[PDB]
Amino acid sequence: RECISIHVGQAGVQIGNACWELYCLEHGIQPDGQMPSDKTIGGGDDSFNTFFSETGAGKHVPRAVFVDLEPTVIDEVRTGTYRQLFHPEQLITGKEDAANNYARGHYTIGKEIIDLVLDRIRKLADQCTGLQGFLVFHSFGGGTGSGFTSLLMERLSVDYGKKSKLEFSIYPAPQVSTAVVEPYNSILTTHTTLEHSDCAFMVDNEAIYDICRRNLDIERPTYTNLNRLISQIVSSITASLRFDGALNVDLTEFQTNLVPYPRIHFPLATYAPVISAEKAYHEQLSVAEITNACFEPANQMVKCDPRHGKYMACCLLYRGDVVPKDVNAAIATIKTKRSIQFVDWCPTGFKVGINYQPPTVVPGGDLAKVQRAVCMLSNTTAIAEAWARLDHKFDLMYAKRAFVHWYVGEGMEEGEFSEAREDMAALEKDYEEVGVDSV
Amino acid sequence: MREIVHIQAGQCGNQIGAKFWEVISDEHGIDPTGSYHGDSDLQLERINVYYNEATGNKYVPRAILVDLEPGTMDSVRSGPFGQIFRPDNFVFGQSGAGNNWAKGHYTEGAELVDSVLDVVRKESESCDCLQGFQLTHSLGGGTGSGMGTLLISKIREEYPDRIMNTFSVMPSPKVSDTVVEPYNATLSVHQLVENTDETYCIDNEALYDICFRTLKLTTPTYGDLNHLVSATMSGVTTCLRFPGQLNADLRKLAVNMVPFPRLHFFMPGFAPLTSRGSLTVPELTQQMFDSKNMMAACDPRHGRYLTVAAIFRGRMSMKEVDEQMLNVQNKNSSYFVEWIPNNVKTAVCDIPPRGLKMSATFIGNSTAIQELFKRISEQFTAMFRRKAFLHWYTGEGMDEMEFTEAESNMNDLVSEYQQYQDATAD
Amino acid sequence: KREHEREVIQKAIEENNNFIKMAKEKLAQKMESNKENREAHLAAMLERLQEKDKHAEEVRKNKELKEEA
Ligand SMILES: Nc1nc2c(ncn2[C@@H]2O[C@H](COP(=O)(O)OP(=O)(O)OP(=O)(O)O)[C@@H](O)[C@H]2O)c(=O)[nH]1
Ligand SMILES: Nc1nc2c(ncn2[C@@H]2O[C@H](COP(=O)(O)OP(=O)(O)OP(=O)(O)O)[C@@H](O)[C@H]2O)c(=O)[nH]1
Ligand SMILES: [Ca+2]
Ligand SMILES: [Ca+2]
Ligand SMILES: [Ca+2]
Ligand SMILES: [Mg+2]
Ligand SMILES: [Mg+2]
Ligand SMILES: [Mg+2]
Repeated sequence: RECISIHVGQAGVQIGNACWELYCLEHGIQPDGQMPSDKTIGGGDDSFNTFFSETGAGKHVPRAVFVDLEPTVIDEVRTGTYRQLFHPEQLITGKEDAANNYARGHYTIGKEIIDLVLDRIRKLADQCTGLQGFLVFHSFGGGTGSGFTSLLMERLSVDYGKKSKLEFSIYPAPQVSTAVVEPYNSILTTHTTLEHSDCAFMVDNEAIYDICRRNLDIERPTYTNLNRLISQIVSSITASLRFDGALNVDLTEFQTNLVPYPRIHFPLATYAPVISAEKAYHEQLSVAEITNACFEPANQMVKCDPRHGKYMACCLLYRGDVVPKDVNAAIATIKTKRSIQFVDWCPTGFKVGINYQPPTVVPGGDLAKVQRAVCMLSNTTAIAEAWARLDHKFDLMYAKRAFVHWYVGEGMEEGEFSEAREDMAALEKDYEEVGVDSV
Repeated sequence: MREIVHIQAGQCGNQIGAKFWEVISDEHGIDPTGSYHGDSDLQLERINVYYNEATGNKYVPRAILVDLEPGTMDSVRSGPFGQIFRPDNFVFGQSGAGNNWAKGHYTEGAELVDSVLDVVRKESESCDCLQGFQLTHSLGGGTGSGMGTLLISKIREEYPDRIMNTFSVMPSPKVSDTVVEPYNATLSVHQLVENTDETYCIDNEALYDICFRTLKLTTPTYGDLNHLVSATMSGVTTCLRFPGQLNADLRKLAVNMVPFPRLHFFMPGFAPLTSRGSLTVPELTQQMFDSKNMMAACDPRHGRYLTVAAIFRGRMSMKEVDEQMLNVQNKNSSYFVEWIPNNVKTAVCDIPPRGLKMSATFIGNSTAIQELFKRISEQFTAMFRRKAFLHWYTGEGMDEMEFTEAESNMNDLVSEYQQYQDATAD
Repeated sequence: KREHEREVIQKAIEENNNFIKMAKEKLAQKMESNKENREAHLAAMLERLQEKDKHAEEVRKNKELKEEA
């Protein structure tokens, strides 16, 4: 029961760098891949083996692939503290990036390297007794993150069919955006990928940026700060696959309980508690307190107001000092609050899980080591607010065909821009249809 | 990895271009012998963008020096860094163009262009991944203007998927008395509209006014004017030479700065500009967006900004920069097109320029740039209506229609800038 | 019922297979249409500069024919 992570572009690679660093600390894997606590050498059916393969020498190798169309970012990995952890074939780099151009990442530069990426992925898959699916980390805005990811997703649908594909996407934010055409790249990748991904977790950089300032007193956050925080959400989601437990979810479970309709598969994550060490000092937070924090809009990962929408499904993943009795009471209270509205076609609307391994913080980080934490994955109609903001920015530029020549110069037709935008128009409509009360 | 090939044509290109290499070589710790005498390791992270590496850990500029008057070549060799340039990359002519565009584009430049492209080819083949070319030249002379645009077309012909960037210097009556300068410029603009992805407009009328009005130099010299350009050129290329992720290469810059292929004429700016006989982040920000700090003789408040790139240099509070860029954008909302969201991008480099602690360079694609082209069309049509000095060009084979097409095409470009200046969101 | 059970698993297989083929087909024409476009966007861009050489030689020809003092 195994998962392969694919990290694409600067954002995906740099996010993976934080996630795999956290995985090693959670499992006690050293930067050279050795895990002393593991006594089954060269193999095993342990829970952590879903994400780590093993060699006869006792090394624990991530079941991951790093791909970028320029080597600047992945070279850090090849020389960083965790360079020994990855086999050289796992890290794949071109020589010329996509220049914030979806078309270059999909057609011009992407096709140069797609076949090699699939071959290295296939070698990882052949090392599997049973493969659940793929975890794809990328950014909506970059040329490689959008253009190449869409090509990879389409190719994966062919080589592996209906096998699960889950995305971790980075929604553009002007605070740190390095491209004016990011709206074009996001609408195009979303449309191209929309029918290939079974579930996509979006993260709005602006939301993370505000959370880091407010909750962690970080006066001017950097990608390092943001990426560690994303890692906690990714760690919590994968915790049920990497750690052995009786109250876990797996890819198939929480997919089946979060996605009511194929196109409506964009939940927004919420994590709690996000606290600095100063405030954590002499302050321990209860299961109910962190459970209530998940429904406060301030702690969301996409700028939106769930109060102005309706919940269709909530997945609450607790980890740490959490007892079933506390969890049941917390969710019981939520079901009494009327500020939290569920659609009328979802009476049972809570998937629940508990893992007993406590959260881990990387040394030198800003998050405090807490005893219990919770991640909530909620599919609410409020997420459509995010699509509306990005579609409006798409419209403003496309009305004047601004920047479109860069895409036509790389082979695309104006039809793909309207075709993609009409798909987003339908999706915006689908999100209001599902929010209407039944007859 | 990401290599740029520099080219400089004419006296103007060679003098502004020679200063470019003196300035950036100092910034990277390269002395005229090509040796590295620097302290911090960020000086070499991206040294290969503009410098080839040779045995002995000597760095040689990836530069090609060109002119149709051989005397120029000696001037560069004698200069402060004249011995750093690779000697085979000198490509000299015989006589000189005499400020005749047709000779540099068709007759004497054509006979020399193939020798230049050979040096171009040799330099490009030693690049791990070539990203593009940058040309320094003037539009009023005869060699940089005529042969420069020809070299652009021939390079685009042989490297059509690489970016072509130029630093084009624009004639002014205030700086040179030559009478046919309006002809040469209008003819080169007609070329640069089609064959370059992005062009930094350097206007001597703006450089002279800055040297006279702001720096109080009653008799500015090309050394004074070229001190301004070198500061600008160093600023508008620092994203390309130092670690960062905003407009880090020439294509990423073009994609953020060029909403429409013809509208690729930028309005450079620099701050501070203080006399030797006389600074905070809010001040830097206000000064950049002041018309008196623009290297093009246009007022941005007479038009609208399609896209803007601001580069800050020095040790400073990034939080302070974020606020001030936000402040100036929404305090001047009316001067930014509403139909291009988030069209102002800000980069910060820890390393400041020489002599200063905090610098700010401004790259603006403004519809106000049309004021410059309207100045030239006025001068151009003033003489073309009477066909003055037109025999200089027809004598080399040109027809009168190439002048009308160049005139009409420049007038179309001005009309296009106005179309988007008056455009609405709804 | 056993007949129904076989009809169901077979449908699932036919579901997956069609997903692959609509995917494989949609990708193939979209990379081919794109090929045509970028080929033609270059084919005509360099036929643009044969007219600029047929005109470069035309100019140089009109000079030598003007040198007939
Ligand atoms: N959270 C987070 N977002 C990032 C990071 N790096 C880039 N981004 C975002 O990604 C978008 C730009 O895409 P990139 O990942 O930088 O570009 P790319 O994927 O390498 O593709 P190319 O531009 O063609 O090289 C912007 O919206 C950034 O805000 C990161 O390290 N962390
Ligand atoms: N700022 C500045 N402008 C210059 C300089 N040299 C020439 N110019 C300008 O360039 C124009 C004349 O072009 P030149 O470079 O002298 O001519 P050329 O390109 O060498 O071509 P020919 O001399 O005709 O062979 C005029 O408009 C001058 O104002 C310079 O060193 N600095
Ligand atoms: Ca084992
Ligand atoms: Ca082992
Ligand atoms: Ca002078
Ligand atoms: Mg990149
Ligand atoms: Mg279970
Ligand atoms: Mg000269």
